Amino acid sequence: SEEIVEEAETALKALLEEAEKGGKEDALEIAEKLAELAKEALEVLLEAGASPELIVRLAETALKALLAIAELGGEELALEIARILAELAEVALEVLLELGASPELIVRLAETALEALLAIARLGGEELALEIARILAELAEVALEVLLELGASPELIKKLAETAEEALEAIAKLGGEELAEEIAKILAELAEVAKEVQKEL
Repeated sequence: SEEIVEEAETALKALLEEAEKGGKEDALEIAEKLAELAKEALEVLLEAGASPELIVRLAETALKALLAIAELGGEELALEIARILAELAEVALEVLLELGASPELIVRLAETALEALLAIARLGGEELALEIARILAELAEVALEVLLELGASPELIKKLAETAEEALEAIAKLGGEELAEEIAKILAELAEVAKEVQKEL
């Protein structure tokens, strides 16, 4: 279990190095290969009954590596890895659900993935930040549903929902009018999901 994390983390760092050495042309193939390796390692830890902290460490290790590639990479590469980063985080949140992880580890992993998306949008242009906001919103709604299936706590749902609230608000200050208008719709959909999760608890 813990040896699976150590070998997986070695590969994630090994791929990250070859992403930095190579140009941005190969950085996307390495980013996709880094997430597929991390996702496959999460399933091995899933069927092995690993502690949820190992799942979070492995997930965050791959989330940081993906973020590092997006930061080094251009504007087009930023949005691509963001999709990869959220897809990998949604897989990880569902493994933590299957294991019945503590709700605090769910928020921890979700905050980590949401902060990385916020960093990618900040480094990106205006049309960049709109798609990140949709990605960020859909990830936060997934994490709210995971907390709903785990009992959670009214303060944890409020904490995660407001973390996504402040993240989306920071994107509104990032771009012009058409972005600030779409953030309001995005904020409404998010607040609607947190409305139902707080209702059923």
